[PDB]
Amino acid sequence: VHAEVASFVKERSDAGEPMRAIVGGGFNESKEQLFGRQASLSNPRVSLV
Amino acid sequence: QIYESIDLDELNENGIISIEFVRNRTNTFFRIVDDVTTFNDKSDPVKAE
Amino acid sequence: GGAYDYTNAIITDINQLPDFEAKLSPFGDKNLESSKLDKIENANIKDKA
Repeated sequence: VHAEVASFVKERSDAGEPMRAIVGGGFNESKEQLFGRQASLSNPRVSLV
Repeated sequence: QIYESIDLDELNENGIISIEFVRNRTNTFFRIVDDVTTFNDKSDPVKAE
Repeated sequence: GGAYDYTNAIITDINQLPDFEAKLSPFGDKNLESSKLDKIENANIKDKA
């Protein structure tokens, strides 16, 4: 879902309706997960909690 | 929270939002330490911050 | 001399494979320029990290 919404925000940005988003990962996800989620989504207009 | 005095650097450099629990001499509260996005590079604030 | 001047571009494209996955190390930020990688010679992955 992080990839899907990131695509959406990028699509609207290209359409002249700028957007940004904040997102998180599950319940108490640690470094092992976060560094796998971050590498999959290393682009602006999204932030990971 | 898993993150200590150095883990907040690993989160921030990787572009991950980090929330800390603060303790003063008398009272406690919570605050956010950075507004970094999931962009890779730190040099360009327009993408990063 | 293609697009693969960066090791993390090799990560994302190993992860595109059905039988294989690649995952960056959690022990600090180690993005590494591909022209400084080193020898491996028929090392078995099937039950090893």
